[PDB]
Amino acid sequence: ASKAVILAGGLGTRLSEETIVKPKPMVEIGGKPILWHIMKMYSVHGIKDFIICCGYKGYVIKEYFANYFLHMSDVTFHMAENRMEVHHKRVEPWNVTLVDTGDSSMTGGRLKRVAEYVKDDEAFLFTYGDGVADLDIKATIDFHKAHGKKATLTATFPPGRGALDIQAGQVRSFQKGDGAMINGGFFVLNPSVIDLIDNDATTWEQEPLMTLAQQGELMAFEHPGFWQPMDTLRDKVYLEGLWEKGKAPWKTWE
Amino acid sequence: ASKAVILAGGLGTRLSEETIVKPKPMVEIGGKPILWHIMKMYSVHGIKDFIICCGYKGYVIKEYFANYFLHMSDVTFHMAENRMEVHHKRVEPWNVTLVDTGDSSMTGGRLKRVAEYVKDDEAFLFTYGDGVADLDIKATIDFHKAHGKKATLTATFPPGRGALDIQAGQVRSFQKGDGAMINGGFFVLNPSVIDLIDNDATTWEQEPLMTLAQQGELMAFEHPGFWQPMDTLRDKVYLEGLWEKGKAPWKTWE
Amino acid sequence: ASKAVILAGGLGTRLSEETIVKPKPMVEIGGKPILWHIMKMYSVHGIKDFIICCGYKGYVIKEYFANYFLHMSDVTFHMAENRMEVHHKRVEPWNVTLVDTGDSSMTGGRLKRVAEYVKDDEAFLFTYGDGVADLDIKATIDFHKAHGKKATLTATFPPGRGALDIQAGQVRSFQKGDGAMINGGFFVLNPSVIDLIDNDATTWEQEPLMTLAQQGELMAFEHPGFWQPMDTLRDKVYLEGLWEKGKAPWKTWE
Amino acid sequence: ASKAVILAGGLGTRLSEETIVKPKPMVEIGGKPILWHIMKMYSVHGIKDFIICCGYKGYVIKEYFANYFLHMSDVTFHMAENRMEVHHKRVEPWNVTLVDTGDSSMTGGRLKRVAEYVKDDEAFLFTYGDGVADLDIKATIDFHKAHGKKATLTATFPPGRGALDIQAGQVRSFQKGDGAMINGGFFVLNPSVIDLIDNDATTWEQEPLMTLAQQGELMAFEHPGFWQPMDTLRDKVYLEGLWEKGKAPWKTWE
Amino acid sequence: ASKAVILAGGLGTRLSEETIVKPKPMVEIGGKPILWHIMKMYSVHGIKDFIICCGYKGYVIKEYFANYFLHMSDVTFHMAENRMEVHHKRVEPWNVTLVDTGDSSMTGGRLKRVAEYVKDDEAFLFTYGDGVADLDIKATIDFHKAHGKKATLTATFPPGRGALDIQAGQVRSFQKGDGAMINGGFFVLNPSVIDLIDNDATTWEQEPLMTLAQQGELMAFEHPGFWQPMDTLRDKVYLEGLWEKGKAPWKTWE
Amino acid sequence: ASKAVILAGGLGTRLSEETIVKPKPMVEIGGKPILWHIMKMYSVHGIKDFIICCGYKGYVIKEYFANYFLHMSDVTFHMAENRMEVHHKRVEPWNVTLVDTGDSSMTGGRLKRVAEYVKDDEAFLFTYGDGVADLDIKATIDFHKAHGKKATLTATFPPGRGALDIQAGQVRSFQKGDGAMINGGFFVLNPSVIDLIDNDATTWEQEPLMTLAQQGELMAFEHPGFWQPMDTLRDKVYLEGLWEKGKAPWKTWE
Ligand SMILES: Nc1ccn([C@@H]2O[C@H](COP(=O)(O)OP(=O)(O)OP(=O)(O)O)[C@@H](O)[C@H]2O)c(=O)n1
Ligand SMILES: Nc1ccn([C@@H]2O[C@H](COP(=O)(O)OP(=O)(O)OP(=O)(O)O)[C@@H](O)[C@H]2O)c(=O)n1
Ligand SMILES: Nc1ccn([C@@H]2O[C@H](COP(=O)(O)OP(=O)(O)OP(=O)(O)O)[C@@H](O)[C@H]2O)c(=O)n1
Ligand SMILES: Nc1ccn([C@@H]2O[C@H](COP(=O)(O)OP(=O)(O)OP(=O)(O)O)[C@@H](O)[C@H]2O)c(=O)n1
Ligand SMILES: Nc1ccn([C@@H]2O[C@H](COP(=O)(O)OP(=O)(O)OP(=O)(O)O)[C@@H](O)[C@H]2O)c(=O)n1
Ligand SMILES: Nc1ccn([C@@H]2O[C@H](COP(=O)(O)OP(=O)(O)OP(=O)(O)O)[C@@H](O)[C@H]2O)c(=O)n1
Ligand SMILES: [Mg+2]
Ligand SMILES: [Mg+2]
Ligand SMILES: [Mg+2]
Ligand SMILES: [Mg+2]
Ligand SMILES: [Mg+2]
Ligand SMILES: [Mg+2]
Ligand SMILES: [Mg+2]
Ligand SMILES: [Mg+2]
Ligand SMILES: [Mg+2]
Ligand SMILES: [Mg+2]
Ligand SMILES: [Mg+2]
Ligand SMILES: [Mg+2]
Ligand code: NI
Ligand code: NI
Ligand code: NI
Ligand code: NI
Ligand code: NI
Ligand code: NI
Repeated sequence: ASKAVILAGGLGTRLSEETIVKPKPMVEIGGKPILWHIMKMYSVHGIKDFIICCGYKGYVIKEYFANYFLHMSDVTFHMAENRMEVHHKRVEPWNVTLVDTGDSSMTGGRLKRVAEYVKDDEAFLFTYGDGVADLDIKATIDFHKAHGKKATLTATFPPGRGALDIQAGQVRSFQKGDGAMINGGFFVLNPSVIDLIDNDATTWEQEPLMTLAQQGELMAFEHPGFWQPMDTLRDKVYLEGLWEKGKAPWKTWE
Repeated sequence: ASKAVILAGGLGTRLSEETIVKPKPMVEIGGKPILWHIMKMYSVHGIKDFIICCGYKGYVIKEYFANYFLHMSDVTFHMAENRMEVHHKRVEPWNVTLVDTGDSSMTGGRLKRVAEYVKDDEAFLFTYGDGVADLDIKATIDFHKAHGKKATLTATFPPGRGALDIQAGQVRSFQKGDGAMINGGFFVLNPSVIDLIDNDATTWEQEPLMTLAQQGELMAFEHPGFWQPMDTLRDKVYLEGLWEKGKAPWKTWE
Repeated sequence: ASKAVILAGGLGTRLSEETIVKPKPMVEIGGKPILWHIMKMYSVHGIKDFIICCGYKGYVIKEYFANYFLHMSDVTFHMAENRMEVHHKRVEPWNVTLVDTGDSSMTGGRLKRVAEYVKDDEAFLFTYGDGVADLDIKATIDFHKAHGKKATLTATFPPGRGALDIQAGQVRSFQKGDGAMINGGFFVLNPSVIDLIDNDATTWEQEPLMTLAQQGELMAFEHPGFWQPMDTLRDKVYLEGLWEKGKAPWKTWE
Repeated sequence: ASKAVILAGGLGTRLSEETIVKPKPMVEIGGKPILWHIMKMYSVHGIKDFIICCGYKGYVIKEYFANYFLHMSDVTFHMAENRMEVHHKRVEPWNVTLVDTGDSSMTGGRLKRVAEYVKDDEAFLFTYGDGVADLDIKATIDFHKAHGKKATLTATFPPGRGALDIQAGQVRSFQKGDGAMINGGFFVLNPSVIDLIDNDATTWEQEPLMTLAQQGELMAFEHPGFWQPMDTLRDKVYLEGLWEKGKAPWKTWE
Repeated sequence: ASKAVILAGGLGTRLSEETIVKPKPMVEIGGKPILWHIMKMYSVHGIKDFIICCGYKGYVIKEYFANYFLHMSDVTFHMAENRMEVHHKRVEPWNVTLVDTGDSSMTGGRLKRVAEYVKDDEAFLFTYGDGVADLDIKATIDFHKAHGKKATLTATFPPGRGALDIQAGQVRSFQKGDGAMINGGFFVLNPSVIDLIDNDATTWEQEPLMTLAQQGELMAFEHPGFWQPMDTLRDKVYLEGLWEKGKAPWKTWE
Repeated sequence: ASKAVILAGGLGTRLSEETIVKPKPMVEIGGKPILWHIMKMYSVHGIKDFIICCGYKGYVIKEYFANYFLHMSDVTFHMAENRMEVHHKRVEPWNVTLVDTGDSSMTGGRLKRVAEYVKDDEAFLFTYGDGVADLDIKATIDFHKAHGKKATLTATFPPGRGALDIQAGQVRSFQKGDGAMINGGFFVLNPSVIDLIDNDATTWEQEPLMTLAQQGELMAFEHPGFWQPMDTLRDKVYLEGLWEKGKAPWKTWE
């Protein structure tokens, strides 16, 4: 397991403020697209080979990687001599495959698209281009191993927009408790699982996932820590804010 | 206890699509402002005396009640004789006090504004102009009674945008469980509680509420049923959809 | 035949610039809602009894008629004595029934709604709240009479956004010619036709109309003259422009 | 001199944020339309008779005055008995004439419209529905008297978005100085001046005013104090802010 | 005749939803800018030399062609070695000249701009960057030949937003008939025609075209088939829809 | 003195119409970003070395310089041979350093960022990426020299949205007069001045500048001529208009 599949084909409707100009994962935190953070999460854990399921506004990502250095460092232009000098040429020990998974495909359909990429894989990683966390991807991987089932997902606690501490009908305090976790993406999967995807129209979180669960083939890796998606403006700002203040839990690297 | 205090002073930022023209509670479900539904929830339970904390775009509510019949029935105009004939003149055994609680006041500040209205009250009811439920307001009231503490709130389950069934690290199914409830408004309160509100700038959900909890003065009425707020467009549509289909749980009346 | 049924329940999507605040027919030309013009077209022809199928933003119309005089004349307020003095109290020998035909109903469904209003009618008139013309409604009526069939529609020439004069493959000039007319609304109808409407979901221009045609029950009254709808901004402006310049063909009255 | 003519027919383009729903002068400060403040400025000085040149979105003003009390006080509805009880019925010793000065008229054209209203007047007052000040309207009036010329305007200092203190090429400090005033509206005028307005298309600030100046018929009343217009959002907020903080210089009354 | 001149300088006002970020012809169908489709229509017919009259947002097109391969295929980045590997490098046997025809120029003015490009041409092709069709460009060309006149245009049937079948005042059915065609662009022209263009301000569809017609120099090539422009959102969606479903008549190639 | 520091990190709030897609200085006049004009102003005066304080949407500038030639000339693509041929390869004898001065930094903070760039400088130039003028930068430079103080700023006359000619209370005419100038940017400065900037949060126009003035270290270079910023749409259009008409005072070059 060394490859990570990342969804980046959505419309970003709930974040049009930005998405009208680019694909929601191309949206930044700390001047860096969220996708990059996520990929930084992987790398930190050994995953340096990615596949990106592009769709709505893909060229944006294409261009991103196509001019990464620029995107990444200061620069000087010696125009008189038509010369470009990037101050910092930082290298990423990555491999990036950008795939047009279709304009109208769903999560399943898209994933199903990039099979060949991970077919012979012992296993591969799959997640959303909208969530960051201080997740221990490795750990997840070994867990998916330990258990041997086709799929592993990361269960997380959600962010709450009025969670309580109630004991004996008495509110003890204003703070999820126990059977209160959700699917935060970060899947560990079996190529074999693609068989579940019927077509482009497939919403991975429907049959595929449901069936797997029903199939006793669905495991949940519990993450108590930091996890946060970005679906709205407030989502951004918050993350933006965390980052400014040197408080980006998800920031597991140098 | 016979009076209900309803907040209607917010900006409705997350629903500007509608709020640019009116106050978020003036937004409708089934052609009726959500406030009306809520008031319909009360009435159904015996509360026919209300106080409305107006603020952002208050005149809208003013006008609403000022021309209710019209708002409510078909009508014929015999213009030649400058005559207006409302088909249906439906009467509400209500009493409505619309109060300008200030343009910049918070939840606490606003409530604090309308004290005089409920000062001599054994107790009064307080909620948000954004949530509907099949709530048994009466029951809550007797519970607040039974317990005698200054405040009662309704604990509810939230609506989830990926809740799981996990047993022994195995995802059993995709569905809150136990210590998974939230504050859904619908408060039963002690006039005495206003003492907690410092000023217009008070966010009721801060000191007042927190202190009450900390004070061992905060009770929680558990509601397992139907509860839904409206903060966004999707929120509306859903509620709109429920309503069309003759599926408005909150609809506890004729 | 003395009653006119006018649709006013649409969303006005293509004219949101205005429709976000009111129902598209409440949009004005010469400071007067387009509906009014249309009703002015009828009156001019003897129709002074109307039924309005309200839906999206109906209260706007309600209010319109409810405060017509105001809407229509200058005014003085002697506030010190809380007195309102409308300069001009112009009377319309009309009768206006405003009916909530539902938020989600279609053209058929809506019409079907207001049956009772025109059931015993020899015949009634039906049109859209979006089109004006120098139409000779009377003439249409007698024609619908002459022919005796259940329905009459007004065939018109459309407005063109690059119509040519081509003879022997040669463009003679830049100017519809012959089998080039459209349905411009302005229907003359048989109560009996409602039987064709299946439900609220009915789009009158589908089965009802089609079936009538197919049924050899559909007649077309040909209008060569002035006809113009308002679906967009440009539509408005144009009409606005026509009006300024004392050039509103549709203006068939004093 | 006892009548004041106030322009309220503009499009409010630079404040669409609000103007899409109402005429810019109907925009509020302290929950009160700016027009009201202005009229409050007059009253404070003895002017209790006004004429309002309506145009873009006039009905809004119509309605405003038509339901002033409501607009102005809290209220209770005894719906069961279809009764409305306004807490505070505050009376204004005013007289208000709302005049449709046309949708497309300019400043001159509009004013020219309401002649009859001030023809026999010794003199009348004329200003914009966008500016507030601690202006001493009386003083202006006596000045216009003292001088006897046809027109008086109020010269004011503008609000600056980087004004300096420069002496001998040295910036002494960051703060208008001397021949640095502008026209802030608040005109004192001679009915006779209308003769200058050619038509609806007249922009008062063009021939009329220019000619008057050129004619040696234009006087300037100098106001050093507080003066502020509202053309943008920031304009509002500022004024809003001033008001909150009990800092509304223009507030010359009880 | 081997060169095609394509207009791409408009503002795209009626499609701002997209045009705010790019020039309307850069808008896509099937992930490909509409311009590309059009050019694909030409190529299919032998035209592989184009001139593009850029204006509003030209750089977008510049960039498009500048990174076509990328725009066109999947890709892999071996960042560690700063390497870019486009999966598919598809070659177009084209030649593309992108010309800034000015920000404010009209159709005539723009065309007039690119004379030199087609001066010595026997003849050249000229059309809009907004329309697709299953047009037989060749055929048109030979027709323009056959006839020898300076200009040929393609006459087409328009798309109708309520076209009827009326015989003897009876609506036979709901479906243009005969002298019902329009100018759908796709012009075949004589360099000589540029002489008609007076300046940048020229709207080709005014004097130039009119004069040609009047001059007995204007021929019309009749196209009964598929023709569709894109001026609005709905226009897109439709085309988008056609394309999905493997139904893009205009798609005359591999 | 040979280096110019130009701010380009703002949000461009008052010009979102354009700024939603790019940084306000990337906005064009005559198809060229305003920054370019400004840099053209410098060059004209001998300044061909620049530093750009990027922030909000910096990549836009990066890309601008990265593909300048393209941005600047017509071009031909010989796609069949994947060849790009820029018609005009115009060289600028410049040097351009693009620096990410931070997303949230202020004017001071940003400048403070690029110290190293001008530390050993006798002196350097500093201005805004929003203003053009027919300024004699050289002259300013020699003046800053002549005087020897740490800072020089350009005092200018502002553009007025109703400036008068008042003598003896009489308005002579409608036209700033004397102690009526403002800070128009175009600073000449002493590296030493950076010591005044406390951090990224510094608004240069606060302590730094104020202190300098207070310090008797602030000189003002008086510019009577043409000066114009671009903060709004109207600002653009005007400048756009000036440019069309061959009337761009600021245009001091070939
Ligand atoms: N058809 C779809 C739907 C989603 N995604 C991806 O799945 C992730 C999560 O989607 P989510 O943010 O919840 O929805 P969006 O499509 O991104 O936008 P919206 O706010 O409209 O739901 C994102 O990386 C999105 O790009 C995708 O590639 N294809
Ligand atoms: N200062 C405030 C804040 C809120 N409310 C009321 O409190 C309820 C819940 O507020 P909520 O919907 O969560 O926030 P809003 O202010 O309504 O709008 P936004 O989306 O911007 O949060 C609503 O009845 C709102 O009118 C209020 O009267 N005054
Ligand atoms: N469900 C519907 C659809 C239309 N209409 C009415 O039918 C007429 C013509 O509709 P049209 O203007 O073509 O569509 P709209 O609904 O008005 O708006 P849109 O631009 O989104 O098509 C209008 O009087 C509209 O109010 C209606 O009452 N109910
Ligand atoms: N044709 C016009 C123009 C202006 N006014 C009035 O003149 C005043 C000042 O106009 P101003 O605010 O400067 O312009 P607006 O028309 O209001 O809007 P915009 O921002 O588009 O300039 C306002 O009371 C406006 O209502 C008017 O009645 N008729
Ligand atoms: N001054 C103009 C006008 C139009 N066109 C081009 O002519 C074609 C047809 O124009 P049309 O779509 O009808 O108008 P647009 O300018 O594109 O936009 P709008 O909706 O505002 O009319 C398009 O390729 C447009 O780019 C152009 O180059 N220059
Ligand atoms: N934090 C800031 C503020 C301003 N600037 C730059 O300072 C100049 C002048 O700023 P101004 O136009 O007045 O404000 P903006 O930030 O550009 O936008 P807004 O309209 O929101 O004020 C511009 O070159 C802007 O890019 C900057 O780099 N950083
Ligand atoms: Mg989604
Ligand atoms: Mg998401
Ligand atoms: Mg809130
Ligand atoms: Mg809420
Ligand atoms: Mg419709
Ligand atoms: Mg229509
Ligand atoms: Mg104006
Ligand atoms: Mg103004
Ligand atoms: Mg056009
Ligand atoms: Mg077009
Ligand atoms: Mg700024
Ligand atoms: Mg500025
Ligand atoms: Ni270098
Ligand atoms: Ni009656
Ligand atoms: Ni009177
Ligand atoms: Ni009472
Ligand atoms: Ni490779
Ligand atoms: Ni070449």
